[PDB]
This record gives sequence, C-alpha cells and structure tokens, in this order.
Amino acid sequence: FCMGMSCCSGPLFGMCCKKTGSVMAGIAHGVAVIVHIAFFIVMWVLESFNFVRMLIGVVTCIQCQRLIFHCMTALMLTAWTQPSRELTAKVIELSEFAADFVLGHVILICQLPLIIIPKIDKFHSIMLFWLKPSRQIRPPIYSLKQTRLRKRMVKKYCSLYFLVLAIFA
Amino acid sequence: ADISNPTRARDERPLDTIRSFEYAV
Amino acid sequence: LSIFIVFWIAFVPIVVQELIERIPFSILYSRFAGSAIYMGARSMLMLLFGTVAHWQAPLLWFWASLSSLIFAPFVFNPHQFAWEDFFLDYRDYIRWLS
Amino acid sequence: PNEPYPAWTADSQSPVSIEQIEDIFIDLTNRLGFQRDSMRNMFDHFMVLLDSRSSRMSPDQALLSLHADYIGGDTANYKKWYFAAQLDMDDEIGFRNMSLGKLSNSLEAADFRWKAKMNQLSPLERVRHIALYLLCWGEANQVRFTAECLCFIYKCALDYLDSPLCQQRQEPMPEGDFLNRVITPIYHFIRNQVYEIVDGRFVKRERDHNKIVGYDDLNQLFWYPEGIAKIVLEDGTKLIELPLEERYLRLGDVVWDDVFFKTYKETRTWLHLVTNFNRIWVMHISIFWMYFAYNSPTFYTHNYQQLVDNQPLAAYKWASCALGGTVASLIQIVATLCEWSFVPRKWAGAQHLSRRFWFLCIIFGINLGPIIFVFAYDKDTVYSTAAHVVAAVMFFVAVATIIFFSIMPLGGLFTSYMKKSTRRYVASQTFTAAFAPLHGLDRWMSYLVWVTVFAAKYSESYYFLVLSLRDPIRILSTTAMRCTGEYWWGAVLCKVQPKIVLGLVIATDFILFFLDTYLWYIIVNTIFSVGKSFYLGISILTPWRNIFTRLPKRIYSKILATTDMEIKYKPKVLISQVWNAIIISMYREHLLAIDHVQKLLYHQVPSEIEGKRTLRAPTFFVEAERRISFFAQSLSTPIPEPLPVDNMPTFTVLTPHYAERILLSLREIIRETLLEYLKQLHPVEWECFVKDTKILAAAPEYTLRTRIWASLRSQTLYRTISGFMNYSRAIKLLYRVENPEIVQMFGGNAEGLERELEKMARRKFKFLVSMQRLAKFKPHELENAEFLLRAYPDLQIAYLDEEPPLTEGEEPRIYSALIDGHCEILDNGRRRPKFRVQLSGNPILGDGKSDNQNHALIFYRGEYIQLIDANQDNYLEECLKIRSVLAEFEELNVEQVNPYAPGLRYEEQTTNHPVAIVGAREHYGHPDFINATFMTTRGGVSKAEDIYAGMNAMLRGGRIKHCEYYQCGKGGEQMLSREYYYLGTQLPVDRFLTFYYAH
RNA sequence: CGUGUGGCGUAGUCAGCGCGCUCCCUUGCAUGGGAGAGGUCUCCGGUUCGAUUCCGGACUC
Ligand SMILES: OC[C@H]1O[C@@H](O[C@@H]2[C@@H](O)[C@H](O[C@@H]3[C@@H](O)[C@H](O)O[C@H](CO)[C@H]3O)O[C@H](CO)[C@H]2O)[C@H](O)[C@@H](O)[C@@H]1O
Ligand SMILES: CCCCCCCCCC(=O)O[C@H](COC(=O)CCCCCCC)COP(=O)(O)OCCN
Ligand SMILES: CCCCCCCCCCCCCCCCCCCC(=O)O
Ligand SMILES: CCCCCCCCCCCCCCCC(=O)O
Ligand SMILES: CCCCCCCCCCCCCCCC(=O)O
Ligand SMILES: CCCCCCCCCCCCCCCC(=O)O
Ligand SMILES: CCCCCCCCCCCCCCCC(=O)O
Ligand SMILES: CCCCCCCCCCCCCCCC(=O)O
Ligand SMILES: CCCCCCCCCCCCCCCC(=O)O
Ligand SMILES: CCCCCCCCCCCCCCCC(=O)O
Ligand SMILES: CCCCCCCCCC
Ligand SMILES: CCCCCCCCC
Ligand SMILES: CCCCCCCCC
Ligand SMILES: CCCCCCCCC
Ligand SMILES: CCCCCCCCC
Ligand SMILES: CCCCCCC
Ligand SMILES: CCCCCCC
Ligand SMILES: [Mg+2]
Repeated sequence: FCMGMSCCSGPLFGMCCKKTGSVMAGIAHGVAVIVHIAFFIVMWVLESFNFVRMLIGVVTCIQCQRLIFHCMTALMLTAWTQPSRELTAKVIELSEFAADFVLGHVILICQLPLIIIPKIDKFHSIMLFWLKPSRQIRPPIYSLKQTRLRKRMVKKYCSLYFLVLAIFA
Repeated sequence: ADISNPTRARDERPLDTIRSFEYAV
Repeated sequence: LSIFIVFWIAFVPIVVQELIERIPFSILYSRFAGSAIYMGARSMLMLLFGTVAHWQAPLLWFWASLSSLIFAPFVFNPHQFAWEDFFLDYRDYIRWLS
Repeated sequence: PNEPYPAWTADSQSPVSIEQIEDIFIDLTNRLGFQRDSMRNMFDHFMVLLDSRSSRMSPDQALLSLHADYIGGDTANYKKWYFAAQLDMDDEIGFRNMSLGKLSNSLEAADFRWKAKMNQLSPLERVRHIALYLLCWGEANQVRFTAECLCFIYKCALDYLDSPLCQQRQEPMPEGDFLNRVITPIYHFIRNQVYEIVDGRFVKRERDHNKIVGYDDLNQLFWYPEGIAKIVLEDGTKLIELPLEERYLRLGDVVWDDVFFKTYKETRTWLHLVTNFNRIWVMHISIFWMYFAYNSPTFYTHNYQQLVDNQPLAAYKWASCALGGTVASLIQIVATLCEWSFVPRKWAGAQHLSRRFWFLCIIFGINLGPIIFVFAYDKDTVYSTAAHVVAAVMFFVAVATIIFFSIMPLGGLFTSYMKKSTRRYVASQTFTAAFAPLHGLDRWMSYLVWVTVFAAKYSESYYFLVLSLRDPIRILSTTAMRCTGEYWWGAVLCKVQPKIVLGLVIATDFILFFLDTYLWYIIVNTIFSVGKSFYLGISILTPWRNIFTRLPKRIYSKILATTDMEIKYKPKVLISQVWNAIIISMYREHLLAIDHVQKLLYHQVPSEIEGKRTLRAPTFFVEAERRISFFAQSLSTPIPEPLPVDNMPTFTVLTPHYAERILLSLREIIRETLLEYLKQLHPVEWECFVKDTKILAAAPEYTLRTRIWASLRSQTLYRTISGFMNYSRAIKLLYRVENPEIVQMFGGNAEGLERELEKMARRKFKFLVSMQRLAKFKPHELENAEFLLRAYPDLQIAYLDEEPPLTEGEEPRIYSALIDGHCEILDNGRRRPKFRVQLSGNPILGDGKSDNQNHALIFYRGEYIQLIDANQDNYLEECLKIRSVLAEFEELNVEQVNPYAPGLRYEEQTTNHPVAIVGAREHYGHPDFINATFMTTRGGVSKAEDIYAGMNAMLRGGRIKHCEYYQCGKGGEQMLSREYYYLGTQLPVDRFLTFYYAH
C-alpha cells in the first residue's frame, strides 16, 4: 500500500510524511499487539480461567517467526529483483524494531516503585561514598528560561509515559 | 650534484660524509 | 546444583577484579542489545510457564540469576534516581528511536 | 677517542681496516648499480654492528660471529632456504627433528661440505658476502616482508658477480638500475590487486579474499624447486633453463601475473573447528559413549524388566562398549575430509592426504568387522566362550585405538611407513614445524599436570553419571502412557512423550560433560602454583619495613657492576650517589614538597673535621610511595649481574606517529574548562607549580610554561618523549659512578667532563620517531615539531616526501628522509636531511602501523629494539636496570667457539634455538623487546599484528621469555588463519593441551 | 525603583549582525563554504483596528 501511493512522485512523500517509516512502524507494533490479544482470547474461548495454555503458545509463535526470518536470510545470501531483497530486509528490520520497542518499555516500566519513593536519592548517593573518587562538582547555573522548558518537557513526557503504562495495564 | 640528494656533490666518498657529520657537531 | 557451582567458579575472577577498586539509556541498551537480553527474555517466558504449571522449589534459585542479568547495568548507573535525569533519558531514547 | 667506532679502529688487532671496507662497498655499488645515498646508509649500519660486538670480544671473533649469523650458520635463514629449495632436503630435516630425542647424497655429507667450504674464506671475502646482503636489504622496499624472495635475488646476484661476464666489462652500470629493473615490477604486481585505475586515480576495488594474493602467498612459492620451476620469460622459455650466470641479467623480463597463485583458502568456520582440534572430541565423545552404554542395559536387553532383574549376557555389555573405536575412527575420517578442501590439489604435499585416507578406512574396517560377528544371530542363539573371548579382545582393541588417536598429531600419522620418494608431509617442516623443545624440570611438570587433571576428571565423571542417570533411564524408558493420541497422526504423539523427555535429559548431560575438565584444569593449576611458592621461597608475611632496611645492600649488588671495580671506596659512598639521584629526580617533577625531601637524603651537614661524620644514613632506612615500594619489592627477586657500561651493546627505541597531538594549543587551554578540570583533578600539583612560579618569576614565557605544565598531564607526545629520554641520564650517572679516575683527572673542567659523558652515552642509545605527515603539517604543527628538535638535540625523525615527475603526465617520485637536531637550517625554513632514499611508489597500501614502521626501519641502529607506542611513560629507577634486562637474551656472558670446526656435529651444538622476544609483566605475550638480527632476517618486526609475530617466531624456531622485575607503562578472525592450522595439527600432545586451554 | 527578547550576551525604527544550535561536505584540530532551522520582549489584564511601546496588578533581583 505504501509503494502504490504515488511512487512516481518523490515530492509527494515529502509533502505527506518525510519519515512515514516511523508511522508504519507504530502501525506494525499496534497490529502485532492486537493479533497477540486475538490469540489470547481465542485460547481463552475454552479457557475462562486457564492461564497455562497460552504461554507455551506465545513461545511457539516467537520461535516459528525467528526460524522463518533465518531461512529467508540464508536463501538471500546465496525489474523488481533487487526490490525483492530490499523488502525482505525491510520486513525483518521492522519486526526487530517492534520487538525492541516492546522489550524496552517493559524494562522501563518495572522501575516505577524505585523512583516513586523520594528517599532513594541519598541512599544511592551512599554508593558515591563507596566509590573510590567520591568527588562531585556542583551543576552549572541554569537560567530560569532553561528551567521553564525543562519543566514543560518533564510534564509532557511523564504524561506520555503514564499513558503508555495505562495502555499496557 | 648528486641525483637523489641535490645538495651533495657526486664524488663525495662515504668517509668524507662521516667526517662532515662529525664536524657538524 | 551443578550449574551453579560451575557459574560461581567462573564468576570468582570478576569478583576478584572488581572488589579491589572500592549514561544515556539508548547507548546502554544498544551495548547489551543482541547479547544476554533477547535470550534472557525468551528464557524468562519459558521459566514462567514451568513455574506456573508445576512448582518445584529449586526453580526459586533460577528466578534470581536471570533477573540480575537484566538489572545489573541499570542498578549501577549513577544518578538513576533523579526525576529530571530519568525523564530526560526517556526523551533521548524516544528521539533516538525516531 | 675522538673516533667514530673506537672498539674497531683504535685496536691494532683488526684484521681489516676501515679504508679497506669502504672501497669494497664502492666496488659493489659501481658493478651492480645501487644508489649512493643508500650505500652510505648501509656502510654506517655495518660499522656500528662491528663496534657493538667488538666491545666485549675480540675483533676477529666479531667478524666470524656476524658471518655465522647472517649467511653461513645453523642460525642463518639463507642456509635453511638453500637446503630446502636447492639441495631438496626437507624430509631429512623432518626426520632429524623427529629423532633428535634419540640422536642426542645425505644430510651429513652436505653439512660436511658446507662447513668445509665456509672454513677457508679470507676476511675480505666475509666482508664482501655480508655487504652484498645488506645492500640488497636496503632497497627492497615492500619485498622486505617476503624473506625467501630476497634470498633468491641475493643468490642470483652473487652467481653473476663471480662470472667472467662481469669481470671483463668496461663501463659501469647506470645508477638506479637495481630498483628500476628488479624491484618495481614486484611492487606493481602487489598493488595491482588492491587498487585499480579509474579516471586517473587509484581506487580500491572490492573482491573476495579468496582471489587476493597476499605477502604469504608470494613468499611460499620460493620454498620448493617446483615453485622455482614455474618462472617464465616473455619468450615463453623457463628461467631455470639458462646457465646460472645469466639469470640475473634477465630478471626484468619475468611476468608475475602468470606465476603467483593462492595457497590457502577459507570456508565456513565450523569446518575449521572440526579439523584444527580433533584430538579433543576424540577423547571426550568416545569415553562418554563407553560410560553411557555400560550403565544402560535396557536398550539391548531381551524382555528387560527390573522386577525380574534379568541382565543381558556379558558379551552384550562388552560388544556394546566396544563401539568407542568405531566412533573415534569416524571422527578422524571426517576431519581428513574437511581438511581436503583448504589446499590446492596439485601443490606440493597434497598427495599425502589421499594415502592418509586409505589407511584410516583400513583401521575402521578392522574395528567394525569382528563386532558384527558377535551381533550376528548365528552366535546369538548359541552361547559359546568364543563369543566371550571375542568381545573381551575387541574391548582392548577399542581402548588402544582411542588412546592412539588421542595422542598422535594428525599431520604425521603414517609418515614412517610410506618410504616413498615424493612428499611425505602436508606442509614444509623447515618453516612450519621447527618448535623449540623443552628441557629440565618444566618438561616433567607439564606431563604431571595433565595426567593429574585427566585422572581426576574421569574418575569423578563416572560417579556422577552412574547415579544421576541410572534410575531415570530405567523408568522413563519402560513406562507406558496408553492413550488414543490424535488420529490425524494417531497415538504416536502420546506414547512418545516420556522418551522425548529422556532424549532431552541425556543431551543436557552430554553437554555438561565438556564443562568439567575446565574446572579441574583451574583447580590443579592453582594448587600447583601455591605449592611451588615454598620452593621459590616467596615471603609476603615479612613487614614492609623489612624490605626497606635491606634495600641498600641490594642496590650495591644488583644495580652496580661493582665486582669489576678495584675496591677503593666504602659502599656508602657508592649507594649515596644512586639514592640521592632517585630522590632529586622525583622532587623536580613537582611531585614532592620542599620539606619532604630533607627527610630522605643522605646528609653532609655534620662536621668535616672528622671525615667519618660527613655521611649519615637516612631516617627512612631506620604516587611516590607506590613507585618506591615497587622498586624495593622487585629488587628482592633474583637479578642477573651487569657489565660495565663500556661493554654494553647498542639499542634503539622506535615510535610511530599519526594524528596525535604534540602539544596543547592555547584555544583548548582557555576555552571549553580544561584547566579547571585538571586543577580540580590534580590540585596539589597545581599549587606546587604556582609556588614554583613565584620562586623564579602578555607574558609569553608564562604562556609557554603553562602550556608545558598542561601537556605533561594529558595524552601528548611530549610527555612520552620526556619520559623515555631517562635512559640517557641513567647511562651517564652509571658511567660516572663506576670509575672515578676520569672524574679526578678532569679536575674542575666541568665542561670537558660533560662532553665526555655525553659522547659515551650517545653511542649506546638511539631514539627514533616516525612521522608520515611532516610534509603536510599546517604551520603551528610545524612550529611544535621544530620546538621538539630544539629541546632534545639528539632526537631523530623520519618522514616521506614527493617530487614532480621527470616526464609529463606520469607518476610522481617518492623518497624517505631522515633528520635530527644537528642539521642546519635552510633558507626555505626546512632542514636538510642526512639521507634521502628513493622508493618505488607510495608505500602505504594497507591500513595500519605496519607499513609505517617498515619504511623507517632502515634507519635503526644496534642489536636490540624496544617497541613503544604514542602514549607510554617511564621512570628513572626503572630505566636504571636496562643492562640486567638486556642480559636476558643469553648472549652477553657466553664463551666463543668456531662455528665451522670439523669436529662439531649438529647434536652437540648449544646455539640452535635463540631467544626472539622478551615481554615484561606487572605462549602469548606482547613483545616489549626484540632481537633485531633474528627478527629482521625473517620478515618484519610486525605484520598485517602482535600475536601473529609471536606465533611466527615460535613456528620458525625461537623462544619467548618473560621478565618479572620490569614494568611497561601502557595505558573470531583468528580461528580462520593459517597459524592455527599449523599449530593445531602438528604440536605434540602436552604442548597442544597447554595451548588450547588458554586461548 | 528596576526586572527573565530563541540555549547565553544582548542591541533596537511606530524582532538583528554576531554567538551557540542545527544539517551537509573538504581538510587528520581545526578552519573555511553551502544550506537551512530556533522569539509572546518577566507574567497576568485593560485601552487602542493593532500594543516591548499607553496603563493597572503580580513575582524575582
Ligand atoms: O556480555 C558479556 C558476555 O556475555 C556472555 O553471555 C553469556 C551470559 O549471559 C551468561 O550469564 C549467566 C549464565 O552463565 C548462567 O548460566 O545463568 C546466569 C543467570 O543466573 C547468567 O547471568 O553466561 C554465559 C556463559 O555460559 C555467557 O556466554 C557472552 O557469551 C560473552 O561473549 C560476553 O562477553
Ligand atoms: C508480544 C510479542 C512482541 C514481539 C513479537 C515479535 C518478536 C520477533 C522475534 C525477533 O525479532 O527476534 C529477536 C527479538 O526476540 C525477542 O526479544 C522476543 C521477546 C520480546 C518480548 C518479551 C516480553 C517480556 C530480534 O533479535 P534477533 O535474535 O533476531 O537477532 C538480530 C540481531 N540484530
Ligand atoms: C546436542 C548434542 C546431542 C548429543 C546426542 C544426545 C542424544 C541422545 C539420544 C539418546 C536416545 C535415547 C532414546 C531412548 C529410547 C530408545 C528406544 C527404546 C526402545 C524400546 O525399549 O521400546
Ligand atoms: C516475579 C517472579 C514471580 C514471583 C516470584 C516467585 C514466586 C514463587 C513463590 C510463590 C509461590 C510459592 C508458594 C507456594 C509454594 C507451596 O505451595 O508450597
Ligand atoms: C548405548 C548403546 C545403545 C544401543 C544398544 C546396543 C547397540 C546395538 C543394538 C542393535 C544393533 C544391531 C543389532 C541387530 C542388527 C544385526 O545384528 O545385524
Ligand atoms: C575380519 C573378517 C571376519 C570377521 C570375523 C572374525 C572371526 C570369524 C570367525 C572365526 C571362527 C570363530 C568360530 C570358530 C568355531 C567355529 O564356528 O567353527
Ligand atoms: C581381529 C580378531 C582376530 C580373531 C579373534 C582372535 C582369534 C580367536 C579366534 C576365535 C577363538 C575362539 C576359541 C576357539 C577355540 C574353540 O572354539 O575350540
Ligand atoms: C583416552 C586417553 C586420554 C589421554 C589424555 C592424554 C593426557 C596425558 C597427556 C600427557 C601424557 C602423555 C605424554 C606422551 C608423551 C609422548 O608420547 O611424546
Ligand atoms: C589418564 C587416564 C587415567 C586412567 C583413568 C582413571 C579412571 C578410569 C577408571 C574409571 C572408573 C572405573 C571404576 C568404577 C568404580 C568407581 O570409580 O567408582
Ligand atoms: C538432539 C535432541 C534430542 C533428540 C531426541 C531424542 C529422541 C526423541 C525420540 C525418541 C523416541 C521416538 C523414536 C523411537 C520410536 C519409539 O519411541 O517408539
Ligand atoms: C566413592 C569414593 C569417591 C569417588 C570419587 C573420587 C573423587 C576423586 C577426585 C579426586
Ligand atoms: C553432593 C556433591 C554434588 C557435587 C556436584 C558437583 C558437580 C560438578 C560439575
Ligand atoms: C566400570 C566399567 C566401565 C567401563 C568403562 C571403561 C573406560 C575405559 C577408559
Ligand atoms: C558430515 C560430512 C562432512 C563432509 C564435508 C565435505 C566437504 C566437501 C564440500
Ligand atoms: C570366561 C572367562 C574368560 C575371561 C577372558 C578374559 C581375557 C583377558 C585377557
Ligand atoms: C557406529 C554405529 C554403527 C554400527 C552399525 C551396526 C549395525
Ligand atoms: C505421523 C506423525 C508425524 C509427526 C510429524 C511432526 C512434525
Ligand atoms: Mg608492554
């Protein structure tokens, strides 16, 4: 669909989105999660309370996908001939990006109880005493204009983070 | 005038050159 | 039992090396990307299935080793507690992604 | 005195005068057309070598030893090439290397004739022979990386010189003939395979390495007569058809695209793994099979049931256990099959593999035939003691074959049986399997370590396979999970779960079998290392104050060469002169405070009416602390005694340079701040320096001294230069302490004594820095370089430069040039070089530092080289032990004997394996120190780069050592190489096991 | 009373040359060139078609 949308007009892509790759990347993430939940629900059709019969299904899915990608790469190692190779690379790159995204957000979300409490700062700084140099220089003075934008970004990105957490829960 | 080194004569023998290097110090 | 004795023997040199001396998220993540992360995530899924279906006491040890394997680079990062640093790193990671 | 080479000229016993060697050089140059400005360079090189060797031995012994080292001895490379590629004597050398254990038209006859011819040469002939090789080595450019090509060229030229063709020619050969007609075509071949000419430029072409010919693939053609026979002229005629004396004249018609080919090729990596390390899978997998089959009756038991406890016949246990032999044989066959696809088919040594296959199949057969007889149903139904004796016999045949294939190396299995006239070996034994043997206590230690490791590992693995696996195997293999299954396939997926589980259990145990030998290796080494401490008598429990109180006597016995000196002074007046030097050196580096120094020096403040009270021991004996502590500690280990600094040899320190910063600019000092960072990082040094400023003092001088202070704390070249120029002051101090008659006789003329001390210290030590971009620095970089030449007048720098082409639209000319601090200033602002030598083109073809060192390597002097890098540092107390470090190559205190004496034989000689590398610590080792004669005659000091040099030196026949009282202040693709292929398939078993479990 | 004009310094006709930034490329450190991007004039309100500009209030120094 992306390639059929006026591929003969280069400036049209710049008019619409110079970096539509990120857009399709987000779309691919969404569809991967949705198709996951579809399998979760189809497996729970018989399973109103059974949590054991979908985990191994997830594992099986992931392994089969990796096998398919590996086979395609090995075949490619040995008109639209070159576009075929380009698309084979592109799909694999996109799938890797989606997996990395999910894993990274999963890692980040788990740290929340650590930062919720405010006393962790000094107790972590005890490690600075444990460190051999144990020298810290005061931060350079920042203008209040630098402070305003900093607070705005902190509020905005915190809101986005909590939105992602809400989606995942 | 020497071919590889234009600043030296052609007929200068090696011992002349070592003596010159000695006098350069 | 056997695997943990072997791992301890191989891990003594690191303890010896490091017990005598007493970062943005994007580069830190990319450094361990493709090495002991994807394999770990794949492994904790299977470990979770085995744990839920049938509970064996020694698997309690395994939940230790893998967990630390993911949490080592981040526990040792300086000033990871600060709100401003964490949210700035979040911004930087998001921008590196896109 | 006041003479350049005092150990040769000022002696009256010299067999050949200086004015008789200069005209030998001049005559060769006139006859074969060398360059003049390289003849001068090599005359200087040769004379310094003679001086260095004649200062601890007689002049005639010096000339004879040099001739033995370069052309005529068993430590020569030219002799080895001559015996392999001319007399065709490789297999006999292999046999001799094999049978040296019992030894200690024929090889003895050829050696007898060679010694007879070399024993009757005049000294003039020896000077001529050495001179021709050095002259050839000085032009060879990139052909220096390929030694056997150089040997071929030298032989051809020598054959031409003695002919009646040369000695009747009238006019001389035009200058520059050797480089134009002989050397440039080979360089053109080499370059025409990494680059191509596109639109008038050289652009690197991309192609697979299996079609690129490197240095080694050229080098290996000149190892066999079969390669020499392929060289063809433009007429289509062979080179070797001409009479011997005419081949050098035509050596410009040879076409090198029709000659050179590839000799070793790469493949997938697991094939390399399977072939290189077969001796380890043979010994793990076969024993695992033995153990698993003996303790697992269920698979070969008729109507097996633990309730009835019926066992199968013992014949079945032995016949089942006796498949370890077939498993080992199969592994060896697969290894040979994988090896056959590395080497070209018609190249010499590739027939051997074919024969090796046949024998292997035979063994496979004899080890599979009899077992079938037991498993045939004809003797199944009839119990006989014949079946029992057959099984019992085949068990020990299987044990025998497992041991045999675990011990013997793959290359060299059945060489003693062929007795054929053709090649018996896959690779050349002269240049690839010449390992230096072990002698003494370490030879038995190596056997004992490995015996202990493997005995413990096997006896322990059996008792953890017997019980963790006997009951699961018996239960999971006999249960019946009776179900309907899935009728699309059937029940075949519900009776098979227990057995799939059993297969997985066994596979994990099989994998775990490999991880136990590593543990036992670690444990046994640590116990042996602890146990050897008592014999070594290492004392760490002694108080720190118990080293410092013994320090003076150690200084007197191990730093000074006091034994030679006639005893005329008290040991305090000698130790004072060293201790005070160390302390003041530390003080001046802004590293100790004014009040700290007085606590430590020897003092003369007490009264001079009584000479005894003049000197008093310090209060200490009754960064700085770390240095002094390591100094005192390292002095406790055994140290070899020194020579007087008038007998010590010459050595060079060689450094590369590209893109590093010589000095810090003012912008990087006042902008971003660096100064504040450093002050916050080194505060006490900053306050000491500002105290120093008020002690003495736009302010240009303050600017420059601040720049110096800031440069002596960062990644700068000046830091390294200033650190490593401590050898000079160390040698001056040692020379003046050791003999006081000179200091007495000069009597107040401090200037004359300074000139004397500098003159002696100048001929023992050289510094060399190689900059490849001095031709195109911008003006401030040039200003820095000129400043360095001003601070240290004796430093030397080598660079590259370019000239416009002689004819229009052709290639520009390229030269390599040398300068130092005594060359005058030209009106152009540049300095005139001492030497300019023309090359055949741009020398930098591949990335790295190896090509950087190869072009400046023709300007080194001495006998030993120290290889450092851009960021390294040194200290005076460490530089004070150079004599003891250099005495570690085992050449300084040995007696001299005639190499060509009729009575000697090869087995009695004690000079067969020289030391090639010495590495320092706080067969792998980074090479700090290098034996220059050994190294520079067999390829470079480095190769396209450090571990490969160590492995090549080992394969060629040298030894590598480690020094424990010196410190150096330094701060995937391997498995597909030839070196692993040669090491893995030819080492004896114990050395192989030591090599494998490290890297 | 004065006062937070792009990240800083700011200047001003009833939003600027610099300076960083951001991108590209050359040169072994840079430098130089081409291209573009970052601004409510402390903040909150009133008047004026329109307010840094005329005024009222608020915070900091
Ligand atoms: O990144 C450093 C190093 O990582 C190596 O990867 C693995 C390790 O992830 C792994 O770590 C532990 C396991 O050995 C053990 O079995 O489980 C614990 C969990 O409790 C793990 O933390 O160890 C293996 C060794 O068996 C390593 O190979 C890379 O291999 C290595 O290349 C890399 O340098
Ligand atoms: C909810 C499912 C969403 C993901 C579905 C698509 C995954 C597809 C699997 C794949 O893409 O494989 C790996 C990634 O594996 C994984 O981490 C999968 C597990 C991630 C979720 C763990 C949750 C705790 C990519 O790296 P590679 O191993 O291929 O190596 C290439 C090196 N450059
Ligand atoms: C990764 C390395 C793998 C090494 C090989 C390990 C594989 C071990 C396989 C062992 C097979 C055991 C199969 C047990 C069932 C045998 C047939 C039973 C016949 C019967 O009694 O019905
Ligand atoms: C995040 C890791 C998952 C949870 C951590 C391990 C959970 C295991 C312990 C919970 C179950 C143990 C209690 C039941 C044991 C029993 O029945 O005897
Ligand atoms: C670990 C060993 C497991 C296998 C059990 C013993 C191996 C032999 C089993 C039968 C092999 C062939 C015997 C019948 C075939 C024949 O006699 O021709
Ligand atoms: C190597 C090929 C043969 C393999 C079998 C080796 C032994 C063959 C049998 C020899 C006879 C053994 C029994 C003798 C008694 C008999 O049956 O008459
Ligand atoms: C390679 C193995 C060789 C054959 C085995 C060794 C020779 C023994 C042959 C069979 C011996 C059986 C005993 C014969 C005596 C008898 O049956 O009366
Ligand atoms: C299955 C047999 C195991 C063999 C393992 C070898 C371990 C011992 C290695 C050193 C001892 C053998 C030394 C042999 C010396 C020699 O033959 O030249
Ligand atoms: C170089 C190898 C040393 C010789 C091998 C030593 C161990 C071989 C014997 C294995 C154990 C067989 C005896 C079983 C009884 C037991 O160990 O418990
Ligand atoms: C290499 C990983 C383990 C390999 C799997 C081990 C063998 C699994 C299947 C064994 C049972 C099926 C084959 C025999 C037929 C049968 O059980 O009746
Ligand atoms: C049953 C007695 C112990 C058997 C194992 C022996 C261990 C040897 C390791 C040195
Ligand atoms: C009861 C002793 C068990 C020891 C297990 C060690 C296994 C070595 C790999
Ligand atoms: C206890 C008998 C086991 C048989 C295995 C013998 C192993 C020989 C190395
Ligand atoms: C398992 C047999 C391996 C044999 C490799 C042969 C390679 C020839 C291409
Ligand atoms: C029936 C007992 C026969 C034992 C034969 C053992 C052979 C050892 C050489
Ligand atoms: C090496 C296993 C094959 C033996 C075949 C016996 C029939
Ligand atoms: C008839 C059973 C066939 C099993 C195939 C599984 C891949
Ligand atoms: Mg070193």
